[PDB]
Amino acid sequence: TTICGLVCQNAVILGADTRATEGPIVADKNCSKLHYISKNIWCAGAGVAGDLEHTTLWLQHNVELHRLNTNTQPRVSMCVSRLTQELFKYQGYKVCAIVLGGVDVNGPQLYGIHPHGSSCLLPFTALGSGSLNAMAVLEAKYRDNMTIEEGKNLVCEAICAGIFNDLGSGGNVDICVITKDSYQHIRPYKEPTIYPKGTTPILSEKIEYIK
Amino acid sequence: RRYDSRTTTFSPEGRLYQVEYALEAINNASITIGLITKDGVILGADKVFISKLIDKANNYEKIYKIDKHIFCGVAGLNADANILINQSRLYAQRYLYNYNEVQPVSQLVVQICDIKQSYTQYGGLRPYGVSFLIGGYDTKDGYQLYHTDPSGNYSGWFATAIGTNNLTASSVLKQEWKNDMTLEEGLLLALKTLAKSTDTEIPKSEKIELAYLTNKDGEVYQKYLTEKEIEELIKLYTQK
Amino acid sequence: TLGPVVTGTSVIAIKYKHGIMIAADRKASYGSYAKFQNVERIFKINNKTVMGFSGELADAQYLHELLTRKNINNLSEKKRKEDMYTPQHYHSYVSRVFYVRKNRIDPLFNNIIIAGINSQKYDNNDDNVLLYTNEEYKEIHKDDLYIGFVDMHGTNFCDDYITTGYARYFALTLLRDHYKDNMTEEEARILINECLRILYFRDATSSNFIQIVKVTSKGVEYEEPYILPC
Amino acid sequence: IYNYNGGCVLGMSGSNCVAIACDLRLGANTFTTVSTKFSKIFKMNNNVYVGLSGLATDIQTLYEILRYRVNLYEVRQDAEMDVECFANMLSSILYSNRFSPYFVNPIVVGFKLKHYKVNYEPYLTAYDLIGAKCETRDFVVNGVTSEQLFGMCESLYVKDQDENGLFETISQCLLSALDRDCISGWGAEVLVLTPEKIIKKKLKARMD
Amino acid sequence: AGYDLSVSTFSPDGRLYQVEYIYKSINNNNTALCLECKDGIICCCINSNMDKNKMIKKNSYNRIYHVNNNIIITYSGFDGDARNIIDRARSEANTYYYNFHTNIPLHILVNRISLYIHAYTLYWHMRPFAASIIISSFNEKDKGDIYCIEPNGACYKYSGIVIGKNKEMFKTEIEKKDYKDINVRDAIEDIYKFILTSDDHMNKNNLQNLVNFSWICKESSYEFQNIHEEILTPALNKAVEYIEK
Amino acid sequence: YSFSLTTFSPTGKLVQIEYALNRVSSSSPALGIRAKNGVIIATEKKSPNELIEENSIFKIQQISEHIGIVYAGMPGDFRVLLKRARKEAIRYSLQYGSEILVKELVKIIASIVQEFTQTGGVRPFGLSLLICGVDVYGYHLYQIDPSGCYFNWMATCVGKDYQNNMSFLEKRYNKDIEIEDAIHTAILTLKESYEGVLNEKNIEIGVAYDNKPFKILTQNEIKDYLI
Amino acid sequence: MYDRHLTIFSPDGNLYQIEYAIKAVKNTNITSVGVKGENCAVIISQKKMATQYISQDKLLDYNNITNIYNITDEIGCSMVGMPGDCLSMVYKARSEASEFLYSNGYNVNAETLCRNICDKIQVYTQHAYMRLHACSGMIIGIDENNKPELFKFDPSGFCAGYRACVIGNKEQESISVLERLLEKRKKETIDEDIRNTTILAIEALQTILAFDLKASEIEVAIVSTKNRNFTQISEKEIDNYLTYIA
Amino acid sequence: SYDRAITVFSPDGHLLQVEHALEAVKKGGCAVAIKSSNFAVLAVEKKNIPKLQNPKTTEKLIKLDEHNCLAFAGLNADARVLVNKTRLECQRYYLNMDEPAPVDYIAKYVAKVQQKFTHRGGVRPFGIATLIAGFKNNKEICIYQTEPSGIYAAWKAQAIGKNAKIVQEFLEKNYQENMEQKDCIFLALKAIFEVVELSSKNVEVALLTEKDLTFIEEQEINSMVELIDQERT
Repeated sequence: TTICGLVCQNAVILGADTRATEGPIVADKNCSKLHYISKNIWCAGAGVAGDLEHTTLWLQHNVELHRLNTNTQPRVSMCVSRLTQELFKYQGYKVCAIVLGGVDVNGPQLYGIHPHGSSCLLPFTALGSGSLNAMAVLEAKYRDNMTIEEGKNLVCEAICAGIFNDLGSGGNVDICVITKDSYQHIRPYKEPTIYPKGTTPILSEKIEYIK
Repeated sequence: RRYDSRTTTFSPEGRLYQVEYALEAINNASITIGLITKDGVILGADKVFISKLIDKANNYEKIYKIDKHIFCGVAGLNADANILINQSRLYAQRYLYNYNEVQPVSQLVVQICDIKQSYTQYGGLRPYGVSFLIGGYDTKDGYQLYHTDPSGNYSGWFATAIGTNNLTASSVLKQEWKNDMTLEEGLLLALKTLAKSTDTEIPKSEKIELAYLTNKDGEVYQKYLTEKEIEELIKLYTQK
Repeated sequence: TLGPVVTGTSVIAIKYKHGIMIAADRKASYGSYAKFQNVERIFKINNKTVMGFSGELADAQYLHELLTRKNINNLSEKKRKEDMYTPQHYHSYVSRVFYVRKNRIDPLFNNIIIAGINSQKYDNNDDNVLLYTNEEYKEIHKDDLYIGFVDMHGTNFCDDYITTGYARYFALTLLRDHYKDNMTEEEARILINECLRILYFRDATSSNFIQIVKVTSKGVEYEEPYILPC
Repeated sequence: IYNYNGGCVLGMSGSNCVAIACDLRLGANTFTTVSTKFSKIFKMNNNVYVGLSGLATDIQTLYEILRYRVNLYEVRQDAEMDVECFANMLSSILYSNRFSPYFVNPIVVGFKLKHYKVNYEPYLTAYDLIGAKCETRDFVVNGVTSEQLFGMCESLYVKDQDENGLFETISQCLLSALDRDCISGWGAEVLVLTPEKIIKKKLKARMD
Repeated sequence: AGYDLSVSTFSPDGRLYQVEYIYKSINNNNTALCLECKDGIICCCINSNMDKNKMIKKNSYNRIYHVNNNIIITYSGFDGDARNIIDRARSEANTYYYNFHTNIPLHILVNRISLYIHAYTLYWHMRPFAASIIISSFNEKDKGDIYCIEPNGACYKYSGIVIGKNKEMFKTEIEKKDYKDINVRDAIEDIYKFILTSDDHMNKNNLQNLVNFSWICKESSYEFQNIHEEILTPALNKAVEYIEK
Repeated sequence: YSFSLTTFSPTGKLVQIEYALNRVSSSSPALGIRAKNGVIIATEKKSPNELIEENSIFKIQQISEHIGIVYAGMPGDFRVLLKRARKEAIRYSLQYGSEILVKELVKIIASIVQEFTQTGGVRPFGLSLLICGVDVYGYHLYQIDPSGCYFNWMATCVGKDYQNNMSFLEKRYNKDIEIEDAIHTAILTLKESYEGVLNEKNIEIGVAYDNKPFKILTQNEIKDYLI
Repeated sequence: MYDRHLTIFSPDGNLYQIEYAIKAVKNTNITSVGVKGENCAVIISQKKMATQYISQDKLLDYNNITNIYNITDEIGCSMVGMPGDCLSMVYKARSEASEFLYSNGYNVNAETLCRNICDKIQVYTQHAYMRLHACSGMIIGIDENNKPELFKFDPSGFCAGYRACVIGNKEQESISVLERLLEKRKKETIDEDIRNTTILAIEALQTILAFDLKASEIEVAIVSTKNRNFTQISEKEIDNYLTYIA
Repeated sequence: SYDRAITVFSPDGHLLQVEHALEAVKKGGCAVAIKSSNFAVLAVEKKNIPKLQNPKTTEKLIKLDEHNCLAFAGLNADARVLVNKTRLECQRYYLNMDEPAPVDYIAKYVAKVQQKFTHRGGVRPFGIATLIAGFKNNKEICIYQTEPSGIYAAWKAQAIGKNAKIVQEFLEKNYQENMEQKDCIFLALKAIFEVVELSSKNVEVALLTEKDLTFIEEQEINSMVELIDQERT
């Protein structure tokens, strides 16, 4: 698995691969690591995918309830606080390292969450087995105040560099663009024997028509 | 102490005064009918008319199903009914979880009358102002029908009616009911006793609601009669 | 609670005429680093009682808050000088605390000395007590004095001289060789200086920047720290 | 721990037709079986099926927990329950014992209703022992014999397919997978649900 | 009309009679005065009702307590309820020092005590406290800070206050002159004269075995000290000599 | 110390619940209409002094993307009921991963209201919620009471003069009514009910247009509708 | 019998304990006015003791008396009612603000705090063993959009926004005053409008109360975008403002 | 209320809730019990609406254990609750002692439970009088009685419910020791019908032995009611 995040001109771009492994084999060839927290906050992470799914759903719905109660735009620092308390309370055994990104009233800001409950705002990061391959070319090519197209091209540089290099990462490349108003989720961004009837034998049959 | 309501406390005569007022609340409610038939068990009832803008489609407010093989008719307050419906469904699925077979209706009604008896005895909380006509099928005893009350009393009935004008309905059931009878005859008798209890010569299709439970084809299922089916039944009743 | 990290070395306590004398090096070692060379390791609970320390510093600090605030509660329910709690009271309290923490298995990595004066017929300091801010010495019978000890395991006793740490081999030997009764202040301080010199010359965790405290009729006297003559 | 009561499940999709299949073994001490009827497939709703593979007691306990929750949902809502709702609820139940979990790797196979007439969309997904959901849109495999099934399906899957060809495909994939696993096999059953009907068939497998 | 039977019930006029009854009980109980001076504060308590009890020891009954040996706390009302509130004040000071290693500020302590007393006037089952409390301290920089908590749960800062019996005539003598410029040592004359004047139960013989005293001034190094008899009896003799003339 | 303040009188009738309905009848009215392709909840707010802003007080709220609600009674009761209803929708979505059904939410809030009628040391809720929403099974409109009993309506009114508003809405209503005609009937019904003069900031409207999010109309759109 | 002693509905549908607590708040005869403009929000109250058996004595430090407290650096409040109830209410507000900062990582909004205190007041109303807190109040602050905000709550638990409001006696008569001065204002620098709002608040309290308002006997506070913190203004500066009004 | 005393001593020194439970018992239907030698007879009345009510659902007379049996008079729901409690205690005793529960222990436990609910807060007394029949540990038949107050005693014969004094007066002048089974059933049917309308459908009689409880068939009861009807006339 390979994940990345990036801060750009008044926007945030996340990126991730589309492959999951169940050991040395691959289960899903077109998975979705990117997940929806809010209309202006998204996330993606690496670890135990059940922990990622449950924690992300919990954060999503808690943020929705908080927005409905307060009637104010959701904030990334709040999501960081809930995640850090959640992972610190459960002793770090919930191994789920998450790249958090969003665009609140204080402008775009990307965050990197770790298993033990620590966090750090960064302009760019990458997590997973193929992290290093991606984030090397990120820091090779990263600049301040890009255009959005340059950010997406660099995100395919990172995640397509990690797909070609790392064995634990592969498949399509996901991109999502987060903005103060509206968002975009490009799921397929880049994308780099019949037997005759009666062939098998049987010894029982029972048709049950459905009402 | 000074603001106590004296709920769980005997009368001078040994009645507690609270289940009695609950039963007067039951007697003012809309009537419900119960019948056991060779083909099934029936729980017809009478809608109270709130407004013509109520959704006629669905909105079965009197008869509810606890499981695929158990269903009951309410004869009192609807909120106290519905919380006990939820408890009944919980007990049914809990027994199926524990034992991997459907719960007999006798066990279930014992559980509801036990929990109703608890608030009558323990604590200082008011009793549930609701009486059910619980019915269903099991292999142990077949089609059964019961009559629960706020006191935690239950008793088996081949056919009974509760609520307002229950005396007239029970008189019609005593006059007309037979040991072996068809589902259609039971439905027609349900319309007859509902019309007699409601002080109407011809029952109104919008004012009533019917249901039946049959062990057809070795798989029990419940049917809830729609407006067109009740219209056909009333047409047959007028013809008969 | 789980193991020692920042450790003090040792203390020595001896009773003599006019009171008792307790001494300790001002240093707390972070293993083999010696991070702190100016630390207050001898504490005061009230007049006529002090608390020693050789071990983990966090536990001594926790016991210092407990003991000094027990003294605060004693003052807050005081009406006469005799109502002040004696060193036997505090020594038993620390012994019970160590025993309870042993039974729970959450010990204190310390070896405490509680010592002072268990009598009130010698001074009128406690009738009007002065916590914040602050003649001739009156000779004190050894029976009216008290020195105690508390081990990790809660083991306790009383004697005319008690030491902790590595001083239980060097300084205890020198005391058993040379300790008399009713020695003056000069002889006692000479003996303490000789024992601490022997410790400094053969103990890494010790030092020469010594604190010396006395508990007499005048009360607890924190003298100026001095480097040993060597 | 999954060698003790080794098992396998499988499920494919097609053109208005869906299939699910399993082995009928129940093991004990890995290398000696005790039954040849233990079906890992459990019907749960008129158009939802679930395949539980792993420890047998955990399979049964999870079946009764889900049956309790399901039948509660149809009784309260008074309507048939959806595949996605069951999948999410299953993932929540498997996560609810994140520590000391049920040693079972389940799957879900069924139909998705899109009312407007009505269209039956195939639906398939798989889970870890915690609820690591992953939508797949084609063949889904889970169990100790998962690798052999992954190898068979890509060679043998032909995208959308007729229900007869789907039955041949899934049967050959399962039989070739189970023959290469020693602790999994002893017969098979193949359930091919369609909106009109469901066909349940048992295969003349190498049950020996 | 039934609205005065429980503290949790507001009157039709929006007023808690059950606290007013507590106030009336406090006003009829033994009185206490606590004022400030240049050197420090002196605070007194007049136990007039125990004149009938002749077998009590000399000055054993002392309603003046303290916390941290730098804060006087006293009361005028029920002894037990007061003592419970004193023990709660000790507990809050203990929690503050365990948390922070610093003596609790007095202005926070009165607030916590007022919330503790106020917390019992909103349950039918809990009995509200029958005690009006005075807390005070003194330091050379910030001068005296006398407060008074009440059964209602109201804390106000005072430069002098009297509560209990005869309080109107006591305050009528306290506003007779400004005591901010009068020393702590020579104010004992004034207090002795005022307790002889206002109270109609004490005489020359009752003055040295019923009334309590203490001060927190520079002479005690700004710490609590019950007053020794060699300071009381000169001013007591001069006060009764003045009153006799 | 916990005992039921609410209790059966002779003939029953649940006198505290009757007093709660009396509170509802005196409170400012609310209403809702179910149309062929939408559902409406609408209510009049009292003619405000100039210091109030309508952008702070809201009798119209949203529980989820598709579900709205309006009340008539005590505001704090409505606030706590709204917050707990949001929690119920959230836990259902956490379990089953979908927007909550209207019927399940109505059942749970009815059970909570019954629990507060039954529980000792409390009193019933003095309001009458009116929940509307859209789901897979078409459009719905429901009405909670202090008793904890729910009724399925196609068009209803609550509050002062509710019988007359019910009669007027019965006079002007069709099952196949368009959404705009339903809004117009809501405006005319509340205009007949108020016995005064209306404008923007005096009325508030919420609506769900087909399978789209539940929408609260601004004062500009309501002013457009009033013309 | 006992229909109005507890928090119970009476035969007409009126929890009479609510109005009894509200009139108890009115019986304290302390007035407190709030008002907002653009990028500022001013709050004023009287520096007196409430009405009860104890009277203001000569040896009473009148500076220590204050009906304006604060919850947070950015948020202030003015509670009017019984003293202990007001102190408990500000402590509960401090608790909710501080746990909001802990859980959500950013400082609370005054609207959310008003809703939370209204929910606690609802919990007091719903249950019988909870006596009502006879303490109404105002809260002010500035939100994330850098605009002012003013909210009010009663013992009924009715939280609602405002741009000008008054607590205490003659509120219905006082609504006309605030409307008149606000209409006069409607017919500006970041600092000049602060001055305009402050004179409007002091003039409103003067017209409502109808006496001179000695600066020692009142107290004024403000939050604005220049400072953003709740700072209460000194006596001499208030005296200068009063002389300008004269 | 929750956890407060609702039964209390009156000024005359009587716990008025217990007497109200006794009137609740006295309104409940009658029951009779006899023993002789190595068996016992249990009789309870019956009341059903003809053509509507199901007689099978009635559980006035029951079995608790392999040997113990019980009859009651009063509120049936409280009887069902205490019956389930006693069955639970029977199987609890049989798991901690590995001997079946004797009748004396169960009578003592029923009395203990009824005194417990009479002597605790937040619960009113069980408005039922029970009388338990069973075999002692030494294989001796003994039938016990139990009142709502927690009083219990062993009787050779005794009745409860409506008009219990008249039935008990009748049994005093007709009871004999070591009677036949037919004689005991005859005596019980005479005793219950002193104060009950004469018909076969108004009783449910049964006979307890070491083997099991056996309910008497309708034909024998019809012969017995006809015979005593002939005897009276």
